[PDB]
Amino acid sequence: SMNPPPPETSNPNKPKRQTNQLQYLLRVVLKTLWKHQFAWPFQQPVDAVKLNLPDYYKIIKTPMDMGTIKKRLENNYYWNAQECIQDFNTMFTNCYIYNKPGDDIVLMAEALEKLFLQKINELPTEE
Ligand SMILES: CCn1c2c(c(=O)[nH]c1=O)[C@H]1C(=C(C)N2)C(=O)OCc2ccccc2OCCCOc2ccccc21
Repeated sequence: SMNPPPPETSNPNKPKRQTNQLQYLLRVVLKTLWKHQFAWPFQQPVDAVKLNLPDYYKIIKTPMDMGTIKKRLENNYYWNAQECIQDFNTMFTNCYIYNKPGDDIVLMAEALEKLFLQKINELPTEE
């Protein structure tokens, strides 16, 4: 298949913690983006077969998507908020690497990223 195995959403050897910040990342940040009208291209791994993107995984070697992030949060996979924030940033960075400025998918990502950053601005201090 053109598609690689998707990123793991569990791993018994991965170290993990729960924190108030990770809780906010699920309850606020992920939920807000997940329900947005532009979420759908980002709700699951990029499917190069369905989407006719035979070059996608020649270019994008660190794939990430919000379906994976959602499951990682639900599974308490992360050690800290930074790991989760990094996954969101990988997703956006991949979109801007693969697609051209001004493309519809880029306009969608930019709207989601603006909202992401508005929610991150209110991330509680860890306690
Ligand atoms: C986030 C991953 N992604 C992605 C896309 C893309 O172009 N670049 C990406 O990085 C595709 C895409 C997804 C899910 N995802 C998608 O549903 O296409 C549909 C499609 C399937 C079969 C043939 C041609 C098709 O559409 C032609 C228009 C150009 O495609 C667009 C346009 C707007 C939004 C998304 C996309």
